[PDB]
Amino acid sequence: NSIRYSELAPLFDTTRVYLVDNKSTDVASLNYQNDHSNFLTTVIQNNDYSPGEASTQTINLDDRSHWGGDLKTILHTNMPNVNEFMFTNKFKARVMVSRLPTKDNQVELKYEWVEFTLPEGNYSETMTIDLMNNAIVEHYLKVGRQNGVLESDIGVKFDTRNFRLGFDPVTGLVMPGVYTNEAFHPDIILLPGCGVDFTHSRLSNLLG
Amino acid sequence: MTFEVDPMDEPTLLYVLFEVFDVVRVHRPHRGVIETVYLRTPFSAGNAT
Amino acid sequence: LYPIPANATNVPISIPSRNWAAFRGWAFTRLKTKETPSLGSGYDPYYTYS
Amino acid sequence: TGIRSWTLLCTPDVTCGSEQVYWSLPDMMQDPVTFRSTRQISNFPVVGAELLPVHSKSFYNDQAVYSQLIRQFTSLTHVFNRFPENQILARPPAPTITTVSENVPALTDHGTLPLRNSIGGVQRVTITDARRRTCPYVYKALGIVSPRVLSSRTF
Amino acid sequence: YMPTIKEGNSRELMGQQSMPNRPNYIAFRDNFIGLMYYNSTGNMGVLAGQASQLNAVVDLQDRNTELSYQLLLDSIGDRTRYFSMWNQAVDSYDPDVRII
Repeated sequence: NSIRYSELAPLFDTTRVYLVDNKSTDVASLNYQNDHSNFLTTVIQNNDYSPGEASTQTINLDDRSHWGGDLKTILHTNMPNVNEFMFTNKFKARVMVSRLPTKDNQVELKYEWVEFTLPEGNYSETMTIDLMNNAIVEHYLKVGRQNGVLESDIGVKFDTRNFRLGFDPVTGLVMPGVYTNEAFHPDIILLPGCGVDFTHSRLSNLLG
Repeated sequence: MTFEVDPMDEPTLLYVLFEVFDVVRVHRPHRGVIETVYLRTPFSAGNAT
Repeated sequence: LYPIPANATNVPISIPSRNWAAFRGWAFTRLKTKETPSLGSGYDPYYTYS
Repeated sequence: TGIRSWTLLCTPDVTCGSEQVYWSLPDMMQDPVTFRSTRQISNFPVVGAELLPVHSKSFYNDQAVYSQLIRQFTSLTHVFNRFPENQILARPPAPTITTVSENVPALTDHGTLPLRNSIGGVQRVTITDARRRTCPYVYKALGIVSPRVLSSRTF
Repeated sequence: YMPTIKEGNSRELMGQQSMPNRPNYIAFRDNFIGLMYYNSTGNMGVLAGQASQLNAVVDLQDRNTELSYQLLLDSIGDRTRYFSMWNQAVDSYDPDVRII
C-alpha cells in the first residue's frame, strides 16, 4: 500500500492528487497553444522547488497492488447561444435569386441554395428568429434589388403565429382580416421553388 | 552556486548540465510485450526506487 | 537553464535540497536567449532566429 | 401523407439540444475495456462522461407582444420589421414562454477507474465534445483523484 | 549607392552603382535535428506492443537527446568526414576567419 514519492516519506493508502489549470501557467511552455479544454498540468507540488521545476518527478504506486482511483471533476463553462463551433451560426435556405423578363415576355425565376451566417452571440429566441429573418432580408437586398426581385416574393420567412386562427370554414377566409398576434411555435413560411436545409446546421432545435 | 561572467547587451542563459546517472532496463517477457524500468538518480524520475 | 539579464555580471543560482547519490559532475556554458528555442512546445510564437 | 409523417414538433430550446462532454486523462487512468491508447486528441480514452453544463431556463412575459412594441420604439429603428404593413412578413410576436440559456456550474462524480502504477509529472487533462472536438468554451476545469487499493497481484 | 531619391530616368540615376547581395545558405541541420520531436511531453513518441497498453518510451522534459547524439557521434568516430545519408556534416567555421 505504500504510495511513495521521491523526496518525501512514503505515504500510505488513500491520498489525493489534483489536476488544476493554473498549474499550466507554470510549465507554460508545454502548452503554448492549448486551452482549458486540453492542457498539460504539473501534478507535483512541493513548495521547495521553483514553479517550473519539480514537474519531472513521478509518483509511484507499488506494483504488487493493482491500484484504482476515485474521480471527481469540476467544470463550469460559458458558451454563447449562437456560435461557429456548435454549428448554430450557419444554415442553408434556397431562395429566389433573380427575376428577369425573357425575350418571350415570360418571366424566369431562378433559384440558388445560399448559405447564411449570423453574428455570433445574439441570444434570445426572439432575437434569434428575428436575426435569421434579417439575413434573408439581406440576401434580397444584395441580389434582388439588383436583379429586380420584388420584395413581395421573398421565398423564406420565419413566423410563430397560427394563420388559420381566424379562418372560417363557412366562407373560406379570415373574417377579422388580420392574423392574431399571439406566438405559438417557430415555423417556416415557404414559396414555390424555395426551401430550407439543416443538413449541417443545428438551429433546428431552436426552431423546434 | 555562484557564477560571474562578463557583461553582454542581450539576454543570455547559463546552462548547467548537472551530470547524472540515467539508465533504462528493458523487460520483454512475452511476445509483443515491452516493459521499461527508468531511473535518473540525482534528479529522481522513473519507476524503480 | 537560468536567465541572465542584459549587462548583468553575477548569476547566483540555488538547487533546493535534493539527494545527491551517485552524482557525477558538472558541465556548463552560456547561450544567447535568441538562439535557444523554448523546447517542449509544438510551436514557439516568439522564436525568430535560425 | 403530410409533413406530420416524418417531423415532430418539439419545444424550442436556446441551447439547441445538449451534447455529452467526455473526459480523458490519458496518462493517469488506465483505458476502458475497448479503447486503445493513442496520442490523437480526438481519440483519447474516455474515463468519464457528463452532460454539458448548459441548460435552458424558462421566463414568462406574457405582455410580451406589448413588450415587443416597446422594444421596437426604444430601439430607435424599424430595422427588424422592414415591411411593416404586409401582414405576412410583419415581425413575429415574441413567445410568452421564451427560454434563456444559462451556464450552470457542474460538479459530477465518476465512480472508480484503474490507474497506472506510476503516475506522471505532467498529466494531461482533456475535455472533448460530442464529436471529439475540443470545446473552446471551457473556463475552468479541475480534477480530484483518490487512489486506493483494489486487488493484489501475487499468488 | 543611390544618388538621387527622385524616381524615373535621370542623369543622376545613370550615375548610380551596384553591389552583390550577401550569401545566405539554407539546408537541414547537422543530423536532421528538430525534424523528429524529442523531449517534449506534449508531443512524445510512443513504442509499445500493439496489443498492450503501456508505452515503453518515457521522455522527461529536461533531458536533451539531441545534444547527446551529437556528442556520441563525436565519440565513436570522426566527425570531419561527411555522411550524406543523415546529412552528417558537422558545422565548423574557417579557423582563419574566427581569428584574424
